[PDB]
Amino acid sequence: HNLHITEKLEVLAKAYSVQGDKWRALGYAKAINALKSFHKPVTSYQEACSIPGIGKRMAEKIIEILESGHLRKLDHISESVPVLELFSNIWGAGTKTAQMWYQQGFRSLEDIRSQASLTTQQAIGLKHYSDFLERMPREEATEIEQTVQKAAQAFNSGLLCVACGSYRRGKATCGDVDVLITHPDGGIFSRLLDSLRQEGFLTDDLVKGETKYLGVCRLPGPGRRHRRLDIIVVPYSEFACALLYFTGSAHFNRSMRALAKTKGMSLSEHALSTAVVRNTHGAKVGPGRVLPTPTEKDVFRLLGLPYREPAERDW
DNA sequence: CGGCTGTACTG
DNA sequence: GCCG
DNA sequence: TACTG
DNA sequence: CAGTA
Ligand SMILES: Nc1ncnc2c1ncn2[C@H]1C[C@H](O)[C@@H](COP(=O)(O)CP(=O)(O)OP(=O)(O)O)O1
Ligand SMILES: [Cl-]
Ligand SMILES: [Mg+2]
Ligand SMILES: [Mn+2]
Ligand code: NA
Ligand code: NA
Repeated sequence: HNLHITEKLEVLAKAYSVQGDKWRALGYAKAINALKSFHKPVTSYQEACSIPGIGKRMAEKIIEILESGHLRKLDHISESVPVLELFSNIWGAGTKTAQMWYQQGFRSLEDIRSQASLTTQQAIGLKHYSDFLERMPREEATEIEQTVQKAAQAFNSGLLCVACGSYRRGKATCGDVDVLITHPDGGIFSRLLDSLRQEGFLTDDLVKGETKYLGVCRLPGPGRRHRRLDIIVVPYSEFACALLYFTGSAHFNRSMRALAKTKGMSLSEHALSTAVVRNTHGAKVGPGRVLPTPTEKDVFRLLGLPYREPAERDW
């Protein structure tokens, strides 16, 4: 962690991101990670250009920060940016929505609350604005997972319940709880949610689909905060690909999916497929065929990769 | 030049 | 923004 | 119980 | 969270 040139660069990345330049923001993201994991502080332009993810433009910015301790770009960042960031931290509102609100003269959450027309998701996002920005301690994630497990167990179906996401990767704090539920390959979802809602445990629903639920829960007692809860239900046949997907991290999933693509394969939460047919844009023409993947290890093996424990997937 | 993951949900 |  | 899928 | 040992 030997490079606080990244603190200035992170400012630019978020600015680009909220203003909608997604790929330039991606470029900075990668450059920032590269510098974060570099063993030593970077003193050199040729040393800088040695790092994958750091090109001439990035290198020029490294040299400028070393020379002046400042970044000329940061000073010229649009004054709309802090407001765009405030708005896009509302769950359900992204860059397009934040920009529209800003164009329309909104400047604070008070403005949004009184004059803005919110979708149902954004209204819930706004009501829990601060809570959605907080991470919980690992132990509280445990209690939430166990609450879902007990509800699932009570149906005496074949339900298996596993906590994924950052929890399964062993993190000390969690932004939400991501729970995977599997049923024998042979309405279960809706009954379960009804159980959790009857207990007073589920307090708001953001998304309810056939495959995924995203919502808000709160444990009993004083000093409790509303916490985000994601639940996915998949057939047992898809277990390993679903566990791999939901375990992440997002960056890890993207790298592994990118590798699969170079191999003429495709990886999603449903399956690993081979002999996939893609056009000149890398867009899928035809689906190829599904490879058997009984465990996570099989996916790595079929990709020609060494296994990584969830702890080693946090990227 | 042009990709940078691949899916689900909403209205 | 970077890189193939 | 400690771990996998 | 059911199964494995
Ligand atoms: N953009 C993306 N592309 C592909 N896969 C993605 C993804 N975003 C999330 N995922 C997958 C992996 C996450 O670990 C998992 C949960 O996504 P998440 O939004 O809960 C982030 P997590 O890794 O759990 O950390 P935390 O902040 O919640 O504590 O879903
Ligand atoms: Cl997916
Ligand atoms: Mg999570
Ligand atoms: Mn989540
Ligand atoms: Na480089
Ligand atoms: Na948002």
